[PDB]
Amino acid sequence: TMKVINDPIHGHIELHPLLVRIIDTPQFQRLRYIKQLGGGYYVFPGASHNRFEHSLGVGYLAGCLVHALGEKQPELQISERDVLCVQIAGLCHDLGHGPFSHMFDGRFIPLARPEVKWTHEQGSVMMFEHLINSNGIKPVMEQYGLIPEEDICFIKEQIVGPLWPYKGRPENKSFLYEIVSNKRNGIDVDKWDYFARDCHHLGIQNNFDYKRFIKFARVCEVDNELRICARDKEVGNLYDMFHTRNSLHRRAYQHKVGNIIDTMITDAFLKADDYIEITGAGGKKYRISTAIDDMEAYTKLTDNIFLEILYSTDPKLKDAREILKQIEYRNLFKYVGETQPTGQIKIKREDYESLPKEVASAKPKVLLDVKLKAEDFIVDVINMVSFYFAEQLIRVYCKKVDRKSLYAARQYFVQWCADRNF
Amino acid sequence: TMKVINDPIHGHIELHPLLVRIIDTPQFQRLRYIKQLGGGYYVFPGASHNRFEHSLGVGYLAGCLVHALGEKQPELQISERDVLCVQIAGLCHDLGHGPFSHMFDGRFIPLARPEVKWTHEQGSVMMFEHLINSNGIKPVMEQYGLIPEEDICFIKEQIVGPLLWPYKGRPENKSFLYEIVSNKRNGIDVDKWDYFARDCHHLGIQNNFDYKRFIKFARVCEVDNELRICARDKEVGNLYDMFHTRNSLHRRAYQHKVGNIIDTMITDAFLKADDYIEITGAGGKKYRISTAIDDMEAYTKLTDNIFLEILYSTDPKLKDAREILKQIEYRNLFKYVGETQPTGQIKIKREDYESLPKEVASAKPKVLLDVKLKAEDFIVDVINMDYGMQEKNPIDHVSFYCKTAPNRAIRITKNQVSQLLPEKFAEQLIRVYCKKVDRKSLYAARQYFVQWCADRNF
Amino acid sequence: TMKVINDPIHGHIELHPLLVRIIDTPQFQRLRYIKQLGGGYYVFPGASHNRFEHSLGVGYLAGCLVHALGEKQPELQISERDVLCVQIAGLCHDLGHGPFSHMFDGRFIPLARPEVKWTHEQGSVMMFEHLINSNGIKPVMEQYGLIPEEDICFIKEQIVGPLLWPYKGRPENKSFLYEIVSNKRNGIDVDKWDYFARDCHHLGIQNNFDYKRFIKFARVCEVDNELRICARDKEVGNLYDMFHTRNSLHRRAYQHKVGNIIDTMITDAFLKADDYIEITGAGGKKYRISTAIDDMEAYTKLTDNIFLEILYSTDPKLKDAREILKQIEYRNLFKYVGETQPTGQIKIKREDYESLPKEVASAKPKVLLDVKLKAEDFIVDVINMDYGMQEKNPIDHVSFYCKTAPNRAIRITKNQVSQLLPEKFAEQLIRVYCKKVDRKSLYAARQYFVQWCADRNF
Amino acid sequence: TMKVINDPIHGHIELHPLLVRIIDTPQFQRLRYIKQLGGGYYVFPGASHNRFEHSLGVGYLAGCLVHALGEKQPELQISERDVLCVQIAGLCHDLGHGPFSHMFDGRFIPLARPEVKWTHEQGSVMMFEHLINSNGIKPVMEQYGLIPEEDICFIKEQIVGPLWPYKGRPENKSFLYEIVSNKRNGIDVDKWDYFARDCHHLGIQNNFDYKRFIKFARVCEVDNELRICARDKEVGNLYDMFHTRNSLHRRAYQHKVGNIIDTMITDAFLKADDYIEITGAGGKKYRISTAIDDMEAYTKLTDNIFLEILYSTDPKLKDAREILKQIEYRNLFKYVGETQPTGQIKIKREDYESLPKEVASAKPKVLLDVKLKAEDFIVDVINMVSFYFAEQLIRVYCKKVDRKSLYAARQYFVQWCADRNF
Ligand SMILES: Nc1nc2c(ncn2[C@@H]2O[C@H](COP(=O)(O)OP(=O)(O)OP(=O)(O)O)[C@@H](O)[C@H]2O)c(=O)[nH]1
Ligand SMILES: Nc1nc2c(ncn2[C@@H]2O[C@H](COP(=O)(O)OP(=O)(O)OP(=O)(O)O)[C@@H](O)[C@H]2O)c(=O)[nH]1
Ligand SMILES: Nc1nc2c(ncn2[C@@H]2O[C@H](COP(=O)(O)OP(=O)(O)OP(=O)(O)O)[C@@H](O)[C@H]2O)c(=O)[nH]1
Ligand SMILES: Nc1nc2c(ncn2[C@@H]2O[C@H](COP(=O)(O)OP(=O)(O)OP(=O)(O)O)[C@@H](O)[C@H]2O)c(=O)[nH]1
Ligand SMILES: Nc1ncnc2c1ncn2[C@H]1C[C@H](O)[C@@H](COP(=O)(O)OP(=O)(O)OP(=O)(O)O)O1
Ligand SMILES: Nc1ncnc2c1ncn2[C@H]1C[C@H](O)[C@@H](COP(=O)(O)OP(=O)(O)OP(=O)(O)O)O1
Ligand SMILES: Nc1ncnc2c1ncn2[C@H]1C[C@H](O)[C@@H](COP(=O)(O)OP(=O)(O)OP(=O)(O)O)O1
Ligand SMILES: Nc1ncnc2c1ncn2[C@H]1C[C@H](O)[C@@H](COP(=O)(O)OP(=O)(O)OP(=O)(O)O)O1
Ligand SMILES: Nc1ccn([C@H]2C[C@H](O)[C@@H](COP(=O)(O)OP(=O)(O)OP(=O)(O)O)O2)c(=O)n1
Ligand SMILES: [Fe+3]
Ligand SMILES: [Fe+3]
Ligand SMILES: [Fe+3]
Ligand SMILES: [Fe+3]
Ligand SMILES: [Mg+2]
Ligand SMILES: [Mg+2]
Ligand SMILES: [Mg+2]
Ligand SMILES: [Mg+2]
Ligand SMILES: [Mg+2]
Ligand SMILES: [Mg+2]
Ligand SMILES: [Mg+2]
Ligand SMILES: [Mg+2]
Repeated sequence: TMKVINDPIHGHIELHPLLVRIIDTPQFQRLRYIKQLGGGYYVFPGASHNRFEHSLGVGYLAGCLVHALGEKQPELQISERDVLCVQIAGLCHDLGHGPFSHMFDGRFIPLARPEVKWTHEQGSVMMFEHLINSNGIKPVMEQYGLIPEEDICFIKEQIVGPLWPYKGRPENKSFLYEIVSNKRNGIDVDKWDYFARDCHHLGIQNNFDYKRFIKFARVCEVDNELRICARDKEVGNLYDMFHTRNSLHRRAYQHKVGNIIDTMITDAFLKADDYIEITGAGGKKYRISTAIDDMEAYTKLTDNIFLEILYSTDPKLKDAREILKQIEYRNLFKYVGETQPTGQIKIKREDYESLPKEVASAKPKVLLDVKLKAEDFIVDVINMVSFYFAEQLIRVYCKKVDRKSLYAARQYFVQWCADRNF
Repeated sequence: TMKVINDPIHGHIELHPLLVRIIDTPQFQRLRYIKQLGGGYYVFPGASHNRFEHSLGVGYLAGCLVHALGEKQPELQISERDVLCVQIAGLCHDLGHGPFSHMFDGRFIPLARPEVKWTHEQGSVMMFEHLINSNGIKPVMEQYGLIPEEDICFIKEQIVGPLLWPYKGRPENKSFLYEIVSNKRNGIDVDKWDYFARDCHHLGIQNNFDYKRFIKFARVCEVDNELRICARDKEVGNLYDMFHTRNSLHRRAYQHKVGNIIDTMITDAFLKADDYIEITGAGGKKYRISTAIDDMEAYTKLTDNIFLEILYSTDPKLKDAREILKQIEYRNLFKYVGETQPTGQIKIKREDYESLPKEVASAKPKVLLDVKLKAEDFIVDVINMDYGMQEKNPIDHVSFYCKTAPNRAIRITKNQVSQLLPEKFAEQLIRVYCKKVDRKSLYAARQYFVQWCADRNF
Repeated sequence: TMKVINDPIHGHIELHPLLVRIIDTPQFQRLRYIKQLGGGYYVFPGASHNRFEHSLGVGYLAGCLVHALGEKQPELQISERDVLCVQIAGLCHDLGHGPFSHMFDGRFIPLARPEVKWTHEQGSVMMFEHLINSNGIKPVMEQYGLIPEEDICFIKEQIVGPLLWPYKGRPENKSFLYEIVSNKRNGIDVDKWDYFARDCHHLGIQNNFDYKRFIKFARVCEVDNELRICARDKEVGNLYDMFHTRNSLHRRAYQHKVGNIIDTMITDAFLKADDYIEITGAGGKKYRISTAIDDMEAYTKLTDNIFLEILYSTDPKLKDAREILKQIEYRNLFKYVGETQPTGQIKIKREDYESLPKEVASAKPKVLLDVKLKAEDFIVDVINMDYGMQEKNPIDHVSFYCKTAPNRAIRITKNQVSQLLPEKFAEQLIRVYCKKVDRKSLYAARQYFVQWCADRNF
Repeated sequence: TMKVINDPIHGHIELHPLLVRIIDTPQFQRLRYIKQLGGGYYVFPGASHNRFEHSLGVGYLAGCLVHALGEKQPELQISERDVLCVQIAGLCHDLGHGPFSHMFDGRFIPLARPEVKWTHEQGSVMMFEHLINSNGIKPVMEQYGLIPEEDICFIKEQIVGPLWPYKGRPENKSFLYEIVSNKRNGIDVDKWDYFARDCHHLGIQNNFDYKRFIKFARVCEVDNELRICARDKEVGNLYDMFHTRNSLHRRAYQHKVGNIIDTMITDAFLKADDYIEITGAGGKKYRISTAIDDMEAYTKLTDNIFLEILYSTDPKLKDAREILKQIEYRNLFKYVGETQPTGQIKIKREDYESLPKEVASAKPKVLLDVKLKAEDFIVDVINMVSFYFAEQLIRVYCKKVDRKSLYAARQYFVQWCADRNF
């Protein structure tokens, strides 16, 4: 029957039997062992939470918002079927996350397989489909009044993106396609849950109260179409929310130590590739960078690889183990410097691999006692309204920490940075 | 070279350079991968904190308390070396915890190697010895004014008991320093002041006890011809409320039925997965999970990783553990059959634990049952609840002082405070489960349990 | 049309237009000038809240509770009429409070007028009738589906109680509605759910009780032909916890000794200032401070302002009260001498407080002291701390239900929970204060106190 | 002896015996009956705190800050006398506020006594002088090592304004004058306590953390003047503080209903004056307006006067009694045009009482059969960096509420706006 679950951020959360049956599966339970902040744990010791609670809270918030909108305006004709669909769509919106959350799909894939464009939302939808097919959820959905043929496509459109290109639901229910994921302005339950959880656990003060926003929720006919909006006196609250997210990003998400630790972890993983085998269906052996193509082999791809490399004994993982130990002793790669936003031409996804080669290839005018190779430079790339903006940061890090190497490495930056017109 | 750390519970924790140097070692960083509550993460989804923060907070609290006590009475002759030694003893007091914190030393070792008695304090002592020996910390301790020869022994006696004033670390006029981190005369020490706040913040429960007020009214007097920490006579109710809050937390979170059953299943999986997992230690030797306690190098590589190591294995020999772990994933746990009224006559000893399932299986229900149950499909657990002194009153050993004569020690009995305090301070709970999960088995198990409980007159 | 108001403890409260119409009246707005804790503002500087927000919060809590109960079980036939009646009853339950809240009706009235019985509930009811009759609210109530001839009587009954099945406001199948604003059977309601949070927020003492969880597990079990709100069988510990927290708050903040002595001095100042303050009531009559409880028109002008009216006066007739309040303003308080440990007798009745100073004064100590103390210089205070039902276990009148059959109610004894529960639920306390402030007088008073306590075997 | 006092914001606080002796006097105890927010209580029911705890918190914060600053640099030669003097100054900074603490000196005095300038700092310093003179505290001050003649002057210069005009200390200890009341940019303990207490009570959350600022507090001799030089990485924290201040000011202090009630009660007091009489030294009698010239008469001036007017019985106070009855019945005045913001040109302080007459003198080009005298119109006047901005708003309010008057009142408003070029 109805299941009550505790949550430090929110209160007691009720779970529909369908959601309870969905959670109790290996595919969703796998989220217990993936970290919300990934590499930010080693810089904020008090941040050690996973995606399980994040998904639960996102689903709860989406359900609450949909129920409030439905009750406050009975003529929109929102049925419990839509409520179940939105809740299930908000529960399974992060199933595709790899190890260390954003670090995997942001920094490991491009340096491993440049010819495949992959974002974790496609992984999420594939994992959701595999879960539904394997666990036999469809009969239950039919039992509870949900139509699999339409509902599955509606959920898929809710998770990933697409004169109405959507086919899950008719155009008169447009607002339902923004509650979980909003592609137009960037306001939905998901960012609210990030803000709340990060502020609570990390230890930062907050400014945005989502309940006040929920109170003044109306579905107007703005833009010759149905659309969510905010009351005319909510400008201050909206700008406060924007300032809160910007402050969170600057204070936590872009810390020097977090990014450097992520960089060394990624280097260790890349060097350790082609030696760890994960068995999928039929005994097929996949590598770390090729396991996405098979979901059963991808399920066993969690944060355990870090410890598997760390405690490995075979001589084939010598360098990766060495790099992990370097991380452990708190003797990190030395920070070199930063360059103003690239500006004008933008760095493409598949350009990451070539960047270190160009820096080494640059020949500084001054004389350098020590010659640097293409493996001595690692570069980190960071990407930054009804009331009825982006930049790229590039950082360069050097493995060697000796005085001579830093001075020799510094000359490469000045010569290369000026040459590329940053 | 003084560092800073951020903690959600406390504010900014300040670290002496020697403490920072000690923190960055594998033996200490190993704590990042051990759950505080162990199996409680599978009931309270919001409880996923590690021992790293707990150790940091305990060290900070000990340092702050010793600093405050020294500043209150500048005649005690407290020096920098004393504060540093206290902080170090407070930072390395839980290094001996195995996977899933208390589950290991509470359920596995007594079942895997019943020939010896082992507690995590001894493991902490051995790991501290290994850390100091192998990480080359003695020269730095000498540099920073400490004397390793006596300081190491002082830290050891701080962590563990004395092993006629027996302590050989400090003179007799410094006996108040031995009741800050781990207090043996009573439970008043800076361990609870940390984990109470941490667990209440993470689990989702409020806390009733405040420690800053207690620190504001602390003094050292001459109880029994020795200097020991002394409290104010207007704080007896506060201490009783401290212990009541401890009991409430233990009864609400740490002793949950589902958490206990999950821990039992994990212990069973570990037992069935033993003799097949090999851990490399010193000299290339191979140790098992249970035997790894005999080597520090092999024990260092023992963390929570074993759960996933067994769960995602593919060897034919680890099927018996993978089945149980998958059953955990699918949430097909054991069923709760019933419970017995708490205590009243006698407390069951440890040696009698193994005989409970057979005894309950031997019960004969009056009404014939269409289902026959075996003696191996029953689980019986015993829980002990007390104030930390096994039927004694902990406050009896606390010395109070007045304001007219602050330098005098007095003792306050139980009848001089209130009439609403608990009469007893110890009890036992007995839980009975079953492995079969079909309705007929549940009915038969209920009949068996009721008959057994009525047989011995609980 | 619905108005939204902001309060700190809760979130945002929506007010029905009828509730807003009732609120904006002189009688209700009077509550803005009464302090909830009264004498506790001179010991806890941060407790300066009033009764207005307390009433608002109680109304909100009652509305939410009845809404949830109606939503969960649809076979009860709960309409908006009952919801509005309950909200009005919970919004107008503390209307009759006097200056300094409980101090007035606890000390001044029993002394000023010792020939009549008066509890603030009757005053609140009388203020309710006066408000409704004077402001012409009956037409507005009729406009919104209410029938005043019955809803008014139901609202009256919900506050005080009855004046077989005795009630008359609703039929016999709506009995559960009488256990939401103020419960008489055991004492679980929303009043001791709102002021807990408010007091613990303002004072600074953290709270442990959680009411949302209790609301989430509330049902009606139809116990003994009497539809009653019934909780779940696993919430016994939480109920004992809330009662323990209430006892802790009473022992900590409300029953502080300094606050009690300040209240006693304020009451003495009021008594000595009486017969010299005139308040004009209905028809042009003049009422004293003590007699104002007879004409509500004059009573509406009796607030905390009397303290400052006496304090800043200049009439020589008010020299005594002005002097006493000025001493209150210089912290020249009466001193504290001693405290007889909880008396091991049956009890001391209310009508026997007068003789205590005479008996303590008349005690002849074994030792002889030159200083003599008169019987008018001793102040004796008797304090009561219990669970709120005169040595009866409150949890004995609460009905629980199991998971398998939520429609069946059962009862639980004290032995089936734990052995650590308190043995007794009632006690007494006695404090003695000496008006004289010089050392010899207070020492003599302490000697007299100890000899007197020894005489009566405390 | 030492005294420990429990505060709901800053926690347990320890009080020096001298400060405890200072507290227990009528002059300091009168603060218990003066509300911090004044007339804003009727908008937010949860804001019912006084200035007593505010002053206590300010003193505690000043003591902690000075102690930490002295400890962190043993080369400053900070003595206990400086700490005691700073704490005393911080305990007697809001000692001059009258009823409601901002209505009086902000609006009431200019309307009744436009020929005299009177800020609340003058009241605070005068009351402090009277307190010390009449409570015999000078011997007590000398008992603990404080020189009365110099320390009293130092405290006076601390509360109010004076190549070194300050006389208490030489130029060496110049940084001591920017702790309790800062006038260059506006960072001080008083505003910290304002923000913390107001956010805690009203039910708002703030993003400022003063503990970090205290930790990173240092003094560097900028351009030959010792200042409180903070670090270079807390520009974000300073931005957070300023954002919190702006949000608080735009949310709580500048609420429309708060200001309408403020002006309403101020007019009630003005109509009630000339009939309320207060006694001072020698039996001399004073009114509300002229009480500011008599400290002993001032000490008996608190919010009791509001109820005195409300609960009066003499016929001569009928109008004020009716006005307060309107306040109680929520028969508020009309928000009748919200005159435009500043135009550089700023209204002089002493011309406030003339503006109501100006509006009635306008001649709008609309058919206004009804005649409205100036007596039925009311106006409100509003107001608005070391590392190691003003505008005035005008609002218009109408005593009458009849719809017929609404049309006529608006016509003068627009015409007066045109006439005044606002
Ligand atoms: N089902 C489930 N419960 C969880 C999970 N995580 C935390 N919980 C909590 O743990 C509790 C376990 O309850 P159940 O799984 O129902 O087990 P039980 O209550 O002993 O027996 P049943 O209710 O009959 O299944 C739930 O009430 C949840 O609040 C989870 O992932 N799945
Ligand atoms: N040393 C250390 N710091 C930690 C740890 N966990 C979190 N931190 C925080 O991470 C920050 C990074 O420390 P460092 O590695 O020394 O970085 P850094 O201070 O810029 O480098 P240095 O100036 O050379 O010391 C510290 O200031 C800590 O607050 C830990 O386990 N060890
Ligand atoms: N009526 C009323 N409002 C209060 C009270 N206490 C706080 N408030 C708040 O003060 C606000 C101002 O009240 P009003 O003067 O009625 O202004 P309003 O809310 O715009 O209502 P209208 O003027 O009738 O449109 C309300 O929104 C309430 O939330 C109170 O005791 N009575
Ligand atoms: N002195 C003083 N204490 C206050 C005030 N407000 C709250 N308190 C608290 O109330 C307590 C009263 O203590 P005291 O005034 O010292 O009286 P006492 O404790 O009964 O005995 P003495 O210390 O001899 O005066 C103090 O400890 C404060 O913590 C105040 O305005 N002045
Ligand atoms: N007193 C409590 N305070 C806070 N959280 C609690 C408390 N008791 C349990 N929780 C946690 C445990 C779960 O996460 C959730 C509620 O679970 P709980 O009520 O114990 O259900 P359960 O599965 O043990 O029993 P059942 O299904 O029989 O009601 O909140
Ligand atoms: N402004 C901030 N607000 C909250 N937490 C912060 C802030 N700045 C840093 N932290 C966190 C990060 C770390 O956990 C700890 C302090 O780290 P931080 O000050 O960034 O040190 P650092 O290693 O970058 O530099 P340094 O060695 O110069 O102190 O607190
Ligand atoms: N920024 C804020 N955040 C939260 N509560 C606020 C804020 N500003 C004001 N409040 C308070 C004021 C009221 O108590 C409640 C909301 O009232 P508010 O929306 O200002 O109504 P109002 O009477 O001014 O206008 P209206 O009738 O147009 O809604 O919350
Ligand atoms: N348990 C408590 N927790 C927090 N604050 C408390 C508690 N009890 C009292 N307080 C408040 C009351 C005062 O505001 C302040 C200190 O009071 P308290 O220590 O009781 O002094 P006191 O004057 O009654 O005692 P004494 O003079 O005997 O030391 O703390
Ligand atoms: N039966 C259990 C189960 C788990 N916990 C967890 C909760 C706490 O976070 C942690 C306590 O850590 P410590 O080892 O420092 O405290 P102890 O209880 O082991 O020592 P003490 O004898 O002082 O109580 O153990 C517990 O205390 N007891
Ligand atoms: Fe997400
Ligand atoms: Fe510990
Ligand atoms: Fe009440
Ligand atoms: Fe101030
Ligand atoms: Mg995502
Ligand atoms: Mg550094
Ligand atoms: Mg331990
Ligand atoms: Mg359950
Ligand atoms: Mg409004
Ligand atoms: Mg009452
Ligand atoms: Mg005291
Ligand atoms: Mg000021």
